[PDB]
Amino acid sequence: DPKRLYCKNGGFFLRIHPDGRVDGVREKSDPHIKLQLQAEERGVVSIKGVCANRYLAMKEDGRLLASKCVTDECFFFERLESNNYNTYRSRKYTSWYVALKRTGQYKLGSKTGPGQKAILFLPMSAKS
Repeated sequence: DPKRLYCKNGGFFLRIHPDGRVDGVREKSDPHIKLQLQAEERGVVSIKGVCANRYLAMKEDGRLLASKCVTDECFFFERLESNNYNTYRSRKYTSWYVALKRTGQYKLGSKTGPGQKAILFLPMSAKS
């Protein structure tokens, strides 16, 4: 059920703090990297931090944060690209993707686009 989102750009797992803060971590042991990907509509998902009990949201300024409740900003188009990596594109801000920098900090949505390694993720099983 619970997955971990491994980013190709540095090998960071997307982390959601109980705080609402979003970042990346390389440690498989981190309790805040276990995510629940729920289908809404065919090919649309919401991303929940199991432990944080919050939903990933993208703001109109490209910020990444985690919300206590589900809003129009918590829906993403989940796509299996040619390379077998998944991309998560904001349903509201249709040009922006969830992305992580090779630093472990998230990348502003407004700076993302196709061809970038930052937007590539590999959903893995949460069995460390």
